[PDB]
Amino acid sequence: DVVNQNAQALNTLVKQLSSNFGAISSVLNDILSRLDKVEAEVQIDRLIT
Amino acid sequence: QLQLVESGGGLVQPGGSLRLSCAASGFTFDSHDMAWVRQPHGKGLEYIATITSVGSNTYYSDSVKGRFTISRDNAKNTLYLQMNSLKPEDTAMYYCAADLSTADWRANWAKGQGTQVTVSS
Amino acid sequence: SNCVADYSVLYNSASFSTFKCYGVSPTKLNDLCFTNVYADSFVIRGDEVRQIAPGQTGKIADYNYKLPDDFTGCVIAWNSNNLDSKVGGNYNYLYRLFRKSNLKPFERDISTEIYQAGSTPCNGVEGFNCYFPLQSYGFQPTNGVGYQPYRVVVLSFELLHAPATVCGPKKSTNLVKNKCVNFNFNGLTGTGVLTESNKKFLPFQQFGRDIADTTDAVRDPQTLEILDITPCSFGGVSVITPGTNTSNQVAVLYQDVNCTEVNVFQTRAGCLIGA
Amino acid sequence: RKSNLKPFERDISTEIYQAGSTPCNGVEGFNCYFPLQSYGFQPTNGVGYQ
Amino acid sequence: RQIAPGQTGKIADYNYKLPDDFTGCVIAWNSNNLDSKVGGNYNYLYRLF
Amino acid sequence: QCVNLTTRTQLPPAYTNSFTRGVYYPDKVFRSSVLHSTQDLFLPFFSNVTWFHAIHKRFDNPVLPFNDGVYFASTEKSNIIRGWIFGTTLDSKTQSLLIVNNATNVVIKVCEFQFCNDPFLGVYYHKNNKSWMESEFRVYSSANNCTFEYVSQPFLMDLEGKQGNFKNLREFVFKNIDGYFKIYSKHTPINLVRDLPQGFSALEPLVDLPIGINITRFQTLLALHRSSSGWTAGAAAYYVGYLQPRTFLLKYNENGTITDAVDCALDPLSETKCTLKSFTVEKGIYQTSNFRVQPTESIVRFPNITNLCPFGEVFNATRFASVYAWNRKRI
Ligand SMILES: *[C@@H]1O[C@H](CO)[C@@H](O)[C@H](O)[C@H]1NC(C)=O
Ligand SMILES: *[C@@H]1O[C@H](CO)[C@@H](O)[C@H](O)[C@H]1NC(C)=O
Ligand SMILES: *[C@@H]1O[C@H](CO)[C@@H](O)[C@H](O)[C@H]1NC(C)=O
Ligand SMILES: *[C@@H]1O[C@H](CO)[C@@H](O)[C@H](O)[C@H]1NC(C)=O
Ligand SMILES: *[C@@H]1O[C@H](CO)[C@@H](O)[C@H](O)[C@H]1NC(C)=O
Repeated sequence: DVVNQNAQALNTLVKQLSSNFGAISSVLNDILSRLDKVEAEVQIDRLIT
Repeated sequence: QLQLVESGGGLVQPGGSLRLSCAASGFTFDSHDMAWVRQPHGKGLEYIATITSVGSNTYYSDSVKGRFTISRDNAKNTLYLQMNSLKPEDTAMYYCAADLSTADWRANWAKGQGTQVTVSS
Repeated sequence: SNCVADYSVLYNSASFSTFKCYGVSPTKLNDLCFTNVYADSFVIRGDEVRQIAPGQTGKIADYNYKLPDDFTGCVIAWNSNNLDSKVGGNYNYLYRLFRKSNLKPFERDISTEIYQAGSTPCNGVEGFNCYFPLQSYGFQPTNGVGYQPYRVVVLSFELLHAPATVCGPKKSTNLVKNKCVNFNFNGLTGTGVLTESNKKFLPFQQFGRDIADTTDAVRDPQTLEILDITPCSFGGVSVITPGTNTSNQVAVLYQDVNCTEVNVFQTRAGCLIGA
Repeated sequence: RKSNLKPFERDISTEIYQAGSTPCNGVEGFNCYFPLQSYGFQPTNGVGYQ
Repeated sequence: RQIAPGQTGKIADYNYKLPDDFTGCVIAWNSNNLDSKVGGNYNYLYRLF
Repeated sequence: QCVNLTTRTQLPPAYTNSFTRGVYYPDKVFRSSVLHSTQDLFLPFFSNVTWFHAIHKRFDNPVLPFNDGVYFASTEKSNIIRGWIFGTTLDSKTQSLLIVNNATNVVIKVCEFQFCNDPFLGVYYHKNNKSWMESEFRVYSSANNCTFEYVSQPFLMDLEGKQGNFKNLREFVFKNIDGYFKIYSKHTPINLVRDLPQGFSALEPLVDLPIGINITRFQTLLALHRSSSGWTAGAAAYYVGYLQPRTFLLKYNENGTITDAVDCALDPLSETKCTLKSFTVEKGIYQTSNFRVQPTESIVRFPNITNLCPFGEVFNATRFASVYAWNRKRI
């Protein structure tokens, strides 16, 4: 139960990286290579939050 | 060659009257649709007067509607425009354009040379 | 499809009244790549360019031309008054005034059925409560600017779905394997180590993704082989020190890396420089 | 304008706007300003001024 | 009357331009006695176009 | 040819059970040894699919609706199913996929067809010197506004259909989201394991078309073979299943193919498998979702007022006001 609970707590943390969080994509570099910096600030701020 | 030589320009007071001419040759005159074009200083192109092929319809831009007078010449084939009740903002190079009238969807306005008219006092 | 698009010469020309891009920025079009690019040409009224956006309503956006809410493209519109308007109004351009409901997006409607206004079935004629849905445009060059004909191209492109067919003018470089590089594989930017992979892609696929949904393996579009993107930059730095009141000699533990930087000894916690 | 304007409030006061130092007390003349200028409803103006 | 942000004209295209977030004041006064010469003050050279 | 069938008979719509068939690759991303959870229009497991078979004099080719997208299968040995008329009212107002696979090339024509009522191809003269030749080309005659045409590369021409046992099979998925035919396809001649489609095989995309039409009906084009005056319907069968917005869980294998899948909303055991994201569920008690009673209908209750508001008197007044003193009209 200790081993499984630490492993599930890590896998949840990793799988939170594939989440949009309101932004366009979970991929940071796609936002970094579609939009100007004035709007990339908005989308990246949602992902950072 | 189609030739559109313009004449009858100059200076005029606010409220005055003018008349333009457009020496039109090189084409059958009722085959081409005739219109008057102005270009203000600091602005682009602008249509102020529009008449059809047989001259049965006289059309006016809303800023010059009820004050100007477009006509035509059916013997010497020359385009005219009697401009009356003039306004100070009408300071523009008044050109002379002629549509190609090809199959009713294309519009090739054969732009002339224009005579310089300034309305100042 | 199957071409190189110079989006810059389409953009820096000042002839266009409205150049509003939606999914992207109009300056990174020249570097970002696409899969399917569609152009949608049509002529509308003057102020109706407002009704071409994801989410607008009205009479153009509602009945006869809708953009989806997840739209990723650019809208081009310019004044064509000197090339569309006629002295009696250009009757060759039309629009659907009457529609039963809203229209689904990207759906052409070439129906000529008479719009039954009241209750009487029209039986194929116009008239009393029998309104013909397809009106006309009066395109006179003497009109006001809100009624002057604008020519509109909706340039929708299908982005991040597929192998790429339309890519802008960037020269490719040679391929570098087994080295920490800063790569650009057909649109996506990354930073990793490229090795030859054992993953086998079905030919409609390009991008292998891991559990965090980052691009793990790719297909090289130049020569259609399959690579394997491994990141650089392992671990952290830990500074082993005695007291400052004892010495200023230090040791540096690079955590869980192989001795790559480079006494220098491979502890099981990582490479340990200076002890 | 004389003071802070609160919303949904008409300023229909017939007190004369004294800007300088000469007390006017209800008449016009020497520096007795009058912000209530008129509308030129002539069809001669440009479309940005309609 | 063409010293304005976003507008067009001879002042607003060839030789001068204002930003849309402009604060301050545009100050001038009657200066007929201050710059005019008898034959014309052609010493004030300017670029027209 | 506006001549209908001579030996057409009305038969009832017999059903079968789609076991696990009709699972497509949802996107063009490679995965490996993961369980990916996606939500799109799917063929639900253990559902009734209509068993349309063409047999000796007893066949109907009905006009089938197109609610959200359709599955298709084809248990042939003889290449008799060709194409699909699509559309709403089945006129020249629509476009129709045709695969006239005439044993020479994969000849595909995607046009606006000149509309037919009882369409058919056919091979004939089979007692001697047959060569699988066709003449009755009446499923397509003329085509204005041909917006598309594609010719794929030729495939393994499997003319050898062994009598009896069930091997040769195809699986297609026809859906339409925002003017896009995402036609998913899979050509699986199954090995004879036990006599029936049972196991698993995933589908994959082939084409996408920028059509942009409204579709509420479709049909299926036909041919004829026998070893239609003296001819009947040839021995094959096709299946129709409808797609619904389900949610699947998909086990990609080592090499990257979907080996096993889990429908979520089939039974509560598979809902538990979707919640735990694993195909093996250990002993215990698990919480799945909420019990959610359906809403019946909409009830609008506004007070019975019928006289209008003074909008003419405000919007088209005669004596106006100014910003010095605005007229607050009360409505
Ligand atoms: C690009 O060139 C290489 C060889 O120079 C070739 O193998 C490849 O197929 C070419 N790319 C495409 C898309 O055909
Ligand atoms: C990396 O570490 C392994 C053992 O972990 C060692 O065998 C190998 O030599 C190291 N790599 C290099 C380049 O020395
Ligand atoms: C299939 O059809 C039969 C009879 O119409 C019905 O009893 C059965 O419940 C259906 N199967 C499903 C899964 O609904
Ligand atoms: C994966 O592919 C290899 C290639 O030979 C094959 O041997 C192996 O059985 C495959 N495994 C699975 C699970 O498909
Ligand atoms: C108010 O005026 C507009 C235009 O002036 C007109 O279209 C509208 O029908 C009028 N409203 C009425 C008559 O209720």
